[PDB]
Amino acid sequence: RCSILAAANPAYGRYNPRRSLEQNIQLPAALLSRFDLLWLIQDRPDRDNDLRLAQHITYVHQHSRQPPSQFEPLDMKLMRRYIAMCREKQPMVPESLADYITAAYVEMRREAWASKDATYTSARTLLAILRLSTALARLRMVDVVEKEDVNEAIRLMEMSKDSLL
Amino acid sequence: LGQKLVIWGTDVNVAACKENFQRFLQRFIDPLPLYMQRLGEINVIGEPFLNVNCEHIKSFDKNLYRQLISYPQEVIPTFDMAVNEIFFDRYPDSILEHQIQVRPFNALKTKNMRNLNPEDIDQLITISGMVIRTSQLIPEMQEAFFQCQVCAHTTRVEMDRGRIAEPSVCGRCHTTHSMALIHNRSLFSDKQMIKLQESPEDMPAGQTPHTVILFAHNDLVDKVQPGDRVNVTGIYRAVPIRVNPRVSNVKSVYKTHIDVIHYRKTDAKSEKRVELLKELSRKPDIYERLASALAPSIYEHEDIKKGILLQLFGGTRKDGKFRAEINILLCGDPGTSKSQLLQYVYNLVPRGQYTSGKGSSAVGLTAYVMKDPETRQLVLQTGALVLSDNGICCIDEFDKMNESTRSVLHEVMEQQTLSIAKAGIICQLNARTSVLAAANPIESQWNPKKTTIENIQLPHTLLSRFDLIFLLLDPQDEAYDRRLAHHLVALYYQSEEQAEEELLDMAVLKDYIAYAHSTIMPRLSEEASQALIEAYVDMRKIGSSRGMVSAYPRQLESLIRLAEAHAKVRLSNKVEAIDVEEAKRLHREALKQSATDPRTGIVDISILTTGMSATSRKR
DNA sequence: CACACACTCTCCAATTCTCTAA
DNA sequence: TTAGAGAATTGGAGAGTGTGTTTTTTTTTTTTT
Ligand SMILES: [Zn+2]
Repeated sequence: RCSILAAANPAYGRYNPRRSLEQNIQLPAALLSRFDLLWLIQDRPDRDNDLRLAQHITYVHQHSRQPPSQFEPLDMKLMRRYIAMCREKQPMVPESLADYITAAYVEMRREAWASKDATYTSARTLLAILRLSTALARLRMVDVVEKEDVNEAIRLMEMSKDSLL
Repeated sequence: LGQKLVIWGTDVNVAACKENFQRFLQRFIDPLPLYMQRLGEINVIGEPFLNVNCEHIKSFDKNLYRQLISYPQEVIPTFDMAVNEIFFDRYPDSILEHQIQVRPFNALKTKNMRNLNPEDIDQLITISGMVIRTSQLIPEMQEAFFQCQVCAHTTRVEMDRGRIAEPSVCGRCHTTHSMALIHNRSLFSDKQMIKLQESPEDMPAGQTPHTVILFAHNDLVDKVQPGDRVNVTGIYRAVPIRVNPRVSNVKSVYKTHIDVIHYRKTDAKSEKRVELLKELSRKPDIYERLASALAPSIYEHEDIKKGILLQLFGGTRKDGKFRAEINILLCGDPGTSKSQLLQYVYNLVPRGQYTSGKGSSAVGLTAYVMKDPETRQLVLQTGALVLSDNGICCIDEFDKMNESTRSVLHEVMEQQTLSIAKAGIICQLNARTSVLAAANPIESQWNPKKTTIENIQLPHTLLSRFDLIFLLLDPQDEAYDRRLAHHLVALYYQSEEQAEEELLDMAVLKDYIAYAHSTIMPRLSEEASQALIEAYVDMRKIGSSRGMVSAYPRQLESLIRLAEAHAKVRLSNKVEAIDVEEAKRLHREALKQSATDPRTGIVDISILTTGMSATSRKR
């Protein structure tokens, strides 16, 4: 009863946006449609970012420790306790937000129609949006889903598709 | 003398326990004189057992419940004596094949497989689990029959805890070692081993499941099949195992099993129905009502649901060799509602099957021969098409099957039989099955430019056997998509008062279909005959003019099937022009969907051949 | 190898036959 | 007429002898790929 975090590579060579996703990865839509977010983790040469990455890795090598990033992330145990505290909640979506969820879903659908040759979407898209918004509600530790949760779920899906395109 | 008895090392008086259980039977009344009703039910039905609830025993008398749980091996025979004494004090001349068995049970599990301990040995327990295997019927000897091989004098010996007191000498004569066990004059009772896994819902996180052995006897043997989920009440036994079969040394670590006292299945889910169905059949637009009742959980495709309804009802089987079965094919992208339709109607129909055309399927479409692993003997596993010999066979991923399976399905659809040429075995199995198929495009999503056959890439010969073919394409239309989205959010906000209503609708749909199949046998009227005849000629007209061909005689057979099925739906028992018109309408709608070339419209030879007329002139 | 089963032979004494007295 | 003491036969306890045991990989071949 587990969530799958998959990482694929293209069948041959580098990724190529000229081709379709199933042509790039050589894995059928029966697999690809089960997922909720499809992300393209791109990598281009970029001089200053490469310099910083190399400085980071060289510090890791010569000191056996992460460099000072001048940010204080939460410790791993605190993150674990937080996620347990935030997933203990079981929010519910209010019925007044059904119309807004409908509007967001249909406009995303119709943008796919109008601008990207009706690329594949279905009712599981709406179900995935609702699951993402409820996960956001759990994360915010509020037992009612809201406009901001729906907006951020829609935004997350749209930016994942933007990474693909 | 019974009053002197106490259970060994227990200080409980058997006679007092018997009296307490007798007054329990006589005076317990409130599950909302209870068990005398069960005794009367035994008296009229003729089944020698009584089910009793341990919670009722507990609420009536806590001490009696404690005695039952702690010392079942003595207390349960005491309860048998009590119930038989009451039953034959009443009903004085009723005859039973056996004395009644009391079968105490707890409504829910008292323990789980992981927490069973040596403290629980020879104690009554209840556990939940899933059945993994069930052995063949084992005969257990109950009384040994001996005969003297010198003088044919016979004697009978009773079984002492699993061993025989063999007579060393004969009584009539006096020869030594002359008494021989006559196996088939001895007396036997049924026994069976069952291997039971802890439930998936009961396993701890990420652990491999635990398993126990149950032993059932007499009438509880043949009540449980593999895959069932049961709450089994029984006595937790511990027995020794000998180190090797020819030596009586035993391992210090004992084997354990459960002597089954009671089974309760926990995954199972007439005139009062006929009276409803008779008037509901003559209610107006009952056809539409049933078709809309099919698969409420998906947004509506009217002609697909109508075709599946007529497939469920089927034509009339008569004799010559013409199939009453109706074959339906669904096409569309992955992510459409076709698989939901398949799984729904598989859950609905009797004698149904659901499997994948892919070679990785759980149960195959074709028949095969295999070594039964728990026995090593050969078994002929007839495939799903043969198992669904009077039902619907749902085939998901129908495009992905290999050419041998395509040949098997061609054979089954044409001839309604499956040939067996296995090593040694030669036979003609029966496969009068209605195939409901769900295909996919070979590409990722449906190509609008290419035809149905060109997209799914199945042979035209096999495509020509299907009576109806439909498509689940969704328009790029707000008028459809907005209301679909409203239906989806409403489906999220589904509640139990709608679930019960839809379950009732599905249940009366099941009863309707079963009652139709039970007796209703349509025949053709003269007007219906004329309508079908002129329908075939009319379908031939549009193509025969201009020199092409637009129909062929097997489509008349399909129309006959659909008309008979529609008469079956409306309970007419006489096929009429109403049924024939509906058959023509639905068949032409299926053709409008499936046989439409994007350029020249509906082309009939796209089913008779690969490609179409335009392609044949393009090359 | 060595520790349980499986089988035969021998001796010991307990029962029945024979002859006598109560 | 019963039964009890001495002699012979049969039952069986037990001493002695002999028998049986404690999934895996590479390669081929036909059919199907
Ligand atoms: Zn004899």
